[PDB]
Amino acid sequence: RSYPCDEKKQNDSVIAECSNRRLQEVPQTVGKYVTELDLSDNFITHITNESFQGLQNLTKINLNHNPNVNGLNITDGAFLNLKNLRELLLEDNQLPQIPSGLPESLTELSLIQNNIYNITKEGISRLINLKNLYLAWNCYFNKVCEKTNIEDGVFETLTNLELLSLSFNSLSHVPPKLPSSLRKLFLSNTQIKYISEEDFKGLINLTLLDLSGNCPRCFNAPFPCVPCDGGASINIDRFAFQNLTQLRYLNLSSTSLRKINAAWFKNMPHLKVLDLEFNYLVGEIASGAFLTMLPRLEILDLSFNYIKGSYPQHINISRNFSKLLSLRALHLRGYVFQELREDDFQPLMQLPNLSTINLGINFIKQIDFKLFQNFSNLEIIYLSENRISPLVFDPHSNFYHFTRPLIKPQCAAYGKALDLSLNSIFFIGPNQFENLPDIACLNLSANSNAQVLSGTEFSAIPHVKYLDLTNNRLDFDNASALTELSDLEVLDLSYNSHYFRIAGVTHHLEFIQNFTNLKVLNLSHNNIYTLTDKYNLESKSLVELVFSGNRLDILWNDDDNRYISIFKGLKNLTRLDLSLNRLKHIPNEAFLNLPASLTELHINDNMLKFFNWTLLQQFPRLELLDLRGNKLLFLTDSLSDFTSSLRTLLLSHNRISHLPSGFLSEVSSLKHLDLSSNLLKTINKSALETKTTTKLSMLELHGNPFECTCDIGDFRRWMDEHLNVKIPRLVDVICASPGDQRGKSIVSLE
Amino acid sequence: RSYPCDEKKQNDSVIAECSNRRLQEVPQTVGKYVTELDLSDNFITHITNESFQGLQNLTKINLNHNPNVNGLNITDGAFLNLKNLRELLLEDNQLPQIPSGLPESLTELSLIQNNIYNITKEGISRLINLKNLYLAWNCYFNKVCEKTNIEDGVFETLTNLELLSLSFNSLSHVPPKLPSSLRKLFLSNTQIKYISEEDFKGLINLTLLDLSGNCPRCFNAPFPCVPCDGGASINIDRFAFQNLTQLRYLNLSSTSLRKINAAWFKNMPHLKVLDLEFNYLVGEIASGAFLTMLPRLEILDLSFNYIKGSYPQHINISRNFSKLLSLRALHLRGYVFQELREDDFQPLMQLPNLSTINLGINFIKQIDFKLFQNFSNLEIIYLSENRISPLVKDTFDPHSNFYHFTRPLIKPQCAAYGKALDLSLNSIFFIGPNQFENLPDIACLNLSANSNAQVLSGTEFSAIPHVKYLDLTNNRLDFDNASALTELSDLEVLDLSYNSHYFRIAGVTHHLEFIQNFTNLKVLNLSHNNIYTLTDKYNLESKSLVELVFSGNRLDILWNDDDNRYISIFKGLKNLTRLDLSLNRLKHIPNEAFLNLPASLTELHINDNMLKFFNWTLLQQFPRLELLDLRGNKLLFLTDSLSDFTSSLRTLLLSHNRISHLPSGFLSEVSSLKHLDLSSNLLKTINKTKLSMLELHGNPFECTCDIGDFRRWMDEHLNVKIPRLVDVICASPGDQRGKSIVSLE
Ligand SMILES: *[C@@H]1O[C@H](CO)[C@@H](O[C@@H]2O[C@H](CO)[C@@H](O[C@@H]3O[C@H](CO[C@H]4O[C@H](CO)[C@@H](O)[C@H](O)[C@@H]4O)[C@@H](O)[C@H](O[C@H]4O[C@H](CO)[C@@H](O)[C@H](O)[C@@H]4O)[C@@H]3O)[C@H](O)[C@H]2NC(C)=O)[C@H](O)[C@H]1NC(C)=O
Ligand SMILES: *[C@@H]1O[C@H](CO)[C@@H](O[C@@H]2O[C@H](CO)[C@@H](O[C@@H]3O[C@H](CO)[C@@H](O)[C@H](O[C@H]4O[C@H](CO)[C@@H](O)[C@H](O)[C@@H]4O)[C@@H]3O)[C@H](O)[C@H]2NC(C)=O)[C@H](O)[C@H]1NC(C)=O
Ligand SMILES: *[C@@H]1O[C@H](CO)[C@@H](O[C@@H]2O[C@H](CO)[C@@H](O[C@@H]3O[C@H](CO[C@H]4O[C@H](CO)[C@@H](O)[C@H](O)[C@@H]4O)[C@@H](O)[C@H](O)[C@@H]3O)[C@H](O)[C@H]2NC(C)=O)[C@H](O)[C@H]1NC(C)=O
Ligand SMILES: *[C@@H]1O[C@H](CO)[C@@H](O[C@@H]2O[C@H](CO)[C@@H](O[C@@H]3O[C@H](CO[C@H]4O[C@H](CO)[C@@H](O)[C@H](O)[C@@H]4O)[C@@H](O)[C@H](O)[C@@H]3O)[C@H](O)[C@H]2NC(C)=O)[C@H](O)[C@H]1NC(C)=O
Ligand SMILES: *[C@@H]1O[C@H](CO)[C@@H](O[C@@H]2O[C@H](CO)[C@@H](O)[C@H](O)[C@H]2NC(C)=O)[C@H](O)[C@H]1NC(C)=O
Ligand SMILES: *[C@@H]1O[C@H](CO)[C@@H](O[C@@H]2O[C@H](CO)[C@@H](O)[C@H](O)[C@H]2NC(C)=O)[C@H](O)[C@H]1NC(C)=O
Ligand SMILES: Cc1cc(-c2ccnc3cc(O)ccc23)ccc1O
Ligand SMILES: Cc1cc(-c2ccnc3cc(O)ccc23)ccc1O
Ligand SMILES: *[C@@H]1O[C@H](CO)[C@@H](O)[C@H](O)[C@H]1NC(C)=O
Ligand SMILES: *[C@@H]1O[C@H](CO)[C@@H](O)[C@H](O)[C@H]1NC(C)=O
Ligand SMILES: *[C@@H]1O[C@H](CO)[C@@H](O)[C@H](O)[C@H]1NC(C)=O
Ligand SMILES: *[C@@H]1O[C@H](CO)[C@@H](O)[C@H](O)[C@H]1NC(C)=O
Repeated sequence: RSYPCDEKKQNDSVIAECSNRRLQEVPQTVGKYVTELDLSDNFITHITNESFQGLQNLTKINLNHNPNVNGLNITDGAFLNLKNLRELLLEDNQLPQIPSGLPESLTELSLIQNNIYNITKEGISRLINLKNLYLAWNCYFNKVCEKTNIEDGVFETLTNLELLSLSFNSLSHVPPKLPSSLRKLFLSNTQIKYISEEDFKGLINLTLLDLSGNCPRCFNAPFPCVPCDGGASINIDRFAFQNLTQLRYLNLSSTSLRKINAAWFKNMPHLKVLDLEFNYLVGEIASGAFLTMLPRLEILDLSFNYIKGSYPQHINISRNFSKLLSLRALHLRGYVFQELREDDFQPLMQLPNLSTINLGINFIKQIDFKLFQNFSNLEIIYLSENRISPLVFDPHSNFYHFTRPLIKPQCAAYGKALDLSLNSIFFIGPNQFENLPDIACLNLSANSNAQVLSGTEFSAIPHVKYLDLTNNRLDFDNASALTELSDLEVLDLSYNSHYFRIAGVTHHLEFIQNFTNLKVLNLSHNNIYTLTDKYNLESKSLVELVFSGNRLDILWNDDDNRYISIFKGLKNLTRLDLSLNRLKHIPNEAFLNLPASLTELHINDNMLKFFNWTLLQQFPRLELLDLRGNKLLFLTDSLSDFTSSLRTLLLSHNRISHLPSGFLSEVSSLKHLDLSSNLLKTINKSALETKTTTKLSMLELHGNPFECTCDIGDFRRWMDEHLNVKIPRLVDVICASPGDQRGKSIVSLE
Repeated sequence: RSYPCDEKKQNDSVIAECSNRRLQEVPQTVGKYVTELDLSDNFITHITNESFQGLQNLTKINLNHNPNVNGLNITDGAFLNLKNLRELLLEDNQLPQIPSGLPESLTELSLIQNNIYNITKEGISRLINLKNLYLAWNCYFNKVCEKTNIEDGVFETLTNLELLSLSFNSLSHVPPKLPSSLRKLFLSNTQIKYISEEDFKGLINLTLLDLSGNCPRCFNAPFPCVPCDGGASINIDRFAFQNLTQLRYLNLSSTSLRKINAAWFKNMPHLKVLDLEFNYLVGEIASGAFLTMLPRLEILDLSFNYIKGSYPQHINISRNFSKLLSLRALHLRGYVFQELREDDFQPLMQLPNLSTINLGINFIKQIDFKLFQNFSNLEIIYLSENRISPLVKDTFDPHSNFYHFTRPLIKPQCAAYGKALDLSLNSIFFIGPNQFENLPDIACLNLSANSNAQVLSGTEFSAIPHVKYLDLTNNRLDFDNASALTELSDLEVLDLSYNSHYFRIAGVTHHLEFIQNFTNLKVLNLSHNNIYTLTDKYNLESKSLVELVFSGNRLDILWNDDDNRYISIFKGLKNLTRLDLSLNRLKHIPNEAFLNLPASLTELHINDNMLKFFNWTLLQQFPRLELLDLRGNKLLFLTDSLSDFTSSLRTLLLSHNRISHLPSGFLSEVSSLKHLDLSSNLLKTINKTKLSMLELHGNPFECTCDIGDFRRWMDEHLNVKIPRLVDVICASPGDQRGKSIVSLE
């Protein structure tokens, strides 16, 4: 049983997760098998040539973010003993210099987010097996750091080097004598205002170059930002990229470009991805000679090139966009304009592989929506944060191109996706969706939409499968609401409320029944407290109901018992979420009227005083029961009498102070038991049993006020007699008493 | 010391506040001199005589909401003995009928929210001194009560009756034989679909009639709603209001009206307030004969008469609006239309007293703003929830109002400075160069929640340079330039709550130099701006500022700076008297950082942080401090010599901390302290004052004989008010656990 690290197999080697454990030094208790050691985010202050003796087989060490809340102190040759060390991460350690005497075996070294101002031969030129070297974020807006000093030729000996990152340092010019093995060169935010013909000569293998944030566009910049003199653009010689024939990725975001030299791409016939966000290229977008030079470009980003003070009627798209034959995704966020006409996008209608058009955040008032029918492979039409109306820190993330999917994958997987969230569609006009292609995934979130749904509003796109109506003011009282969407599978009505935001609103949920393949319904935070004519939800198809943030406390304390069968008619339900419903006590017969099909039941974050364990008998398929964050005091002593199906039982954040004699005997079915953050002082001999034996494999106990006398010795031995039962976060399974033990782990005892 | 009630004399009266105290019966422990008794929101199940015995001096009893989680049981003549009882409130008691044998002395009776289906002579006909009778919400969507049965003439004997409310009951018609003393008749949501000539005949003293919600407009209704068949309008005879010559208030909201008979107002020359919200009067608003009949109307409400599925280009306002010579406020919310032209409001431009135009929630895309210059007395232009853009080109509770939103349209504090324009929740995503041209002189401007990302540079507001109160909350503003907003040289109040970057990314930096440039700036609210560094300038400065709200930022980071750059951050606010540093995740304030707060402070809030220690000695540097608020932290100890450190402190708030010991020195005495709040701490006991309030509820008191000391000190100081005694609870020993410390020996 490992301590303090969680050790485990990964692929065909063994790993030690040892992060975020308040460790003040490198433990000497790591398993002998461990080849990768993550000690990030701890309180470690020193590394000597002894910290790692006893582990000569280490391949990888992560020491990032040490220490927390002076700096990390590393003796010379601390690591040169470790002859197999390939990867060493030393990020955010406040290193004042490259540690000296690093092992020759290193293939990857990260020294991101330190105070290293000098890059010397002493430090790295020996590391001839480096493939990837990360030196970003060392000299940026720090009064200490005037400029980064790169010893002439320090990289020239690194003849296997493929990735060099020096982004977020002040370099003023591209350092000379870079090895010809370089594939990716990151020089973002380095104050390189001029790129000569000489800078990238010799880098005939280069596939990526990042020069973003040199002569930034600082208008409305979140972080400090220093334009070039007179907001001039980065200055790139005409022949700067002539020998970069392999370049696939070019990032020129935020270089204040007003014009792009088509000659830059003369010898760059493979360019795949071009980022030109945060420039001034409204003009170039209109004319755009450079566009004729990019027949293999797959991703173009031209976002946030808007002109301050301007809200032009029209977008002006060069006809040259038609030469981007390989284009898969065009990002045009934050151009900012009023109207989009059919003819404005004519050039793009013939791009055979154009699947994503991103027009988020342009505040467009009007779109001729029929224009989207003229594209053969459009799969993502992203129109969030426009003004359509009713129709009657982290260094390893991308700083300028927001990278998460535009549309949730679960929605887009159904087919063609249109996102009109955060527009002004305050009701669904009778022509809202005419001339749209066949939409499978529609997002109308957060439009202040107060439509009275009656069964006709969506008939021009009747094959929507995933409909996101969250954060609106919708009236779905009519039993015909949304029934024109006979193929609907997923409906999200999270955070819906009345167009008055007033306590008292009633609901009618009869529309649910009409759908024969509706699978997932999310009614979260609808503050549902009463239903009108009908008091039962019904569906033969539904598998998942999310009912969090409503008032089942009121529904089930009804005088007339009108809601005791409220979910029973969901005949195929397997997952049910009744969290955040302010439940104190569920009537016994209300609980028995939940569908017997359930496999997963969540009643977390209510205020349950008691639970009737005996009723689990009516749920022969239940695998997961979640009762976290309640006020429960006792556990039944005979659980195996009530279920042979339950695998996962979550009880953390309750008020349990006692485990029954033979709680976990037999229990039988359980694999995962979570009793963290309860009020246990100890565990019994009798609460532990066997002959048994339990099929248990995880037991969570952290955050209980354990009494570390000799009474707990029973538990400690049972721990060693069941190495197979994992107990995570041992460091947080903490004696609260007696005083001399208070605060230590129960595992450190005699 | 009164218990369980808080008894206070005020004016002639002496109150007993006795509500929300988990009382299972009427205490017999109430001072003989008490005249108002509020017992509302308790667990009381029965009222007898004896239940009020030897309490002739009761004027008023409130028994509402008894009991809580069939109910309140009242014996006949339970109140018969109380010969001065004027006012009796019995709301939400689940009464199945009017209690019998109520005292003749009653002038006000409320029986709202019960199950009274029968109004009988036996119940009320003897109460000949009733002025105000409330019977609303008794037969409302109860299957058991099909209809409210009103005994013929039951009210006719009530010849002093001024107010009758029967709203939210199924009457189907106005009951006959109503007394002529009636001034206010409330008949909302009563299913009265027809009003005859006879119903209101001879109500010559009537000043208010409410008929709202009869034949409701149920489209998009929050509550269950049953139109008339099929959605026909309330039916009001031509002569229904002919003898109502004193009518001032007429509420016809939600009666599905398509047309208004001008004859209705023939004999109603003093009508002041007319509510026509939630009808279908788009047509009538265009033609509007009835408008010629209302020369003294002051408030007209035509809100939410939109036609489903329409978004018409234009609003059509009849010329006859020009006949509303007395109009002070016009409410036209939710008509829903795209464009407002100068000529559309021509009829209103000559109304001499029109001070409020309310066009909230019309989703108007464009307004010819110059039209607002043609009004004499416009003080409130309310344009929230429209769709105005950047301009670039030159040119439940029954006693609340169910259909007319009652709070001020614009915060009084802002409107008091003068002419007020509210453009919150529009689409003004940046301030266009013509945004404010052709506006009148605005003193109060609201631009909240427009997704506005303007880079403020000193020129955006120069067409309205006399703004004194500017609300910019909930936007994405850049105020990095030292010149931001300086064109508003008279600015007194600036609200930047919830501003953040138009990317919503942890990392945004701030420059607050603009603040110094203002000569008259008084109140600055920077709450929830997540401020964690300032660039170049590390000090806020101002000779004028009185109030800085700095909640929901990162003073924990600012004050744990390696080079101590922010040790003087607020030093330079020389006039500061109120400062809010709540919700700044503070664990510890450096001693010299605390001493660098302005010595002018009278009110300092550091609540809801996580303070482990507070250096009491430093209060010496704050000779004006009256109020120190440290609620919701983790503090362990109080100094024992507080009077050494201040003679100014009047209010000290320490609830929700971890204090387990109260020094014998505390009450130094600190003659200054008037209000001490030690609720929700960890006190087990207190042991061996100009103080007037001491809060102790929610401490785990040990009720052994060790608390006897405190108990006596309580009786030796009646002047020291202790609220919520019933919640000052023994947690131990077991046999005491859960009892009030007052019930002990
Ligand atoms: C209204 O309610 C619906 C229904 O609950 C919500 O939508 C669901 O949101 C949940 C959780 O947010 C989504 O569940 C997540 O699915 C992710 C995608 O799964 C990938 O890999 C799995 C492997 O089985 C495949 O099934 C799938 O095809 C994908 O390739 C998972 O990554 C998530 O992982 C979970 O578990 C792991 C470890 O256990 C953790 O790392 C994660 O933190 C996480 O717990 C997760 O299962 C679910 O897919 C959604 N369903 C649908 C239909 O959209 C809405 O979000 C809710 N609306 C609002 C406003 O709240
Ligand atoms: C300028 O544009 C270029 C592209 O032209 C862009 O380069 C990309 O940088 C990002 C961010 O550093 C790289 O993304 C990483 O890729 C590696 C390797 O597969 C992964 O290790 C990373 O994943 C880790 O971190 C993620 C978030 O931090 C986690 O999601 C994950 O769990 C991992 O721990 C990450 O995806 C990307 O590889 C390059 N692109 C190429 C082709 O090399 C560059 O960032 C832009 N510059 C700026 C300043 O914005
Ligand atoms: C139909 O329109 C009617 C107006 O024509 C609405 O009438 C109003 O009904 C409300 C709520 O039931 C009453 O409000 C209560 O009134 C008194 C206030 O008395 C005095 O004290 C305050 C203190 O400042 C002062 O401001 C006032 O001017 C009063 O002098 C209190 O008991 C309550 O707090 C509450 O305000 C209105 O009084 C009543 N108006 C009139 C003139 O009587 C009617 O509610 C509408 N119908 C529906 C269903 O919405
Ligand atoms: C940003 O900070 C601002 C300043 O702190 C916030 O505005 C202040 O909000 C408080 C309430 O939180 C208001 O104080 C209340 O004022 C009312 C009205 O008082 C009236 O009667 C009193 C009697 O003394 C009289 O003195 C006044 O002049 C008024 O006529 C009181 O009834 C309350 O009990 C309380 O004192 C401030 O008035 C208000 N200040 C200003 C300048 O508007 C603002 O809300 C914050 N913004 C956000 C989004 O949180
Ligand atoms: C519909 O659009 C809304 C608004 O953009 C999306 O809501 C965002 O969703 C992501 C993922 O849950 C969150 O991280 C953001 O915080 C959300 N923003 C807001 C303002 O809510 C939503 O995900 C989109 N729906 C689908 C199915 O893609
Ligand atoms: C400006 O407009 C905003 C939005 O209407 C007002 O915000 C309301 O503020 C009150 C009191 O602070 C709250 O009870 C409401 O929740 C707010 N509504 C919203 C949507 O935020 C704000 O008060 C207005 N400012 C002024 C000066 O009147
Ligand atoms: C993308 C974007 C642009 C703008 C904007 C457009 C035009 N002129 C602007 C001027 C500014 O000073 C600030 C922002 C803008 C505003 C909000 C936005 O989200
Ligand atoms: C005041 C208002 C009106 C409307 C609306 C206008 C026109 N036709 C509508 C049709 C609907 O089914 C629902 C709402 C409307 C929507 C939101 C609103 O806030
Ligand atoms: C479009 O995509 C397909 C499939 O990836 C690819 O085979 C084809 O070359 C692409 N067409 C063009 C013109 O790039
Ligand atoms: C119930 O849902 C499951 C999805 O888990 C599916 O296998 C099964 O066929 C469903 N049954 C019905 C009747 O929809
Ligand atoms: C649980 O519920 C049933 C009623 O459904 C009751 O008979 C049984 O004894 C209860 N047990 C407990 C511990 O509540
Ligand atoms: C400081 O505030 C006080 C009290 O509000 C006021 O009298 C005075 O004029 C203010 N001083 C300045 C410079 O604005």
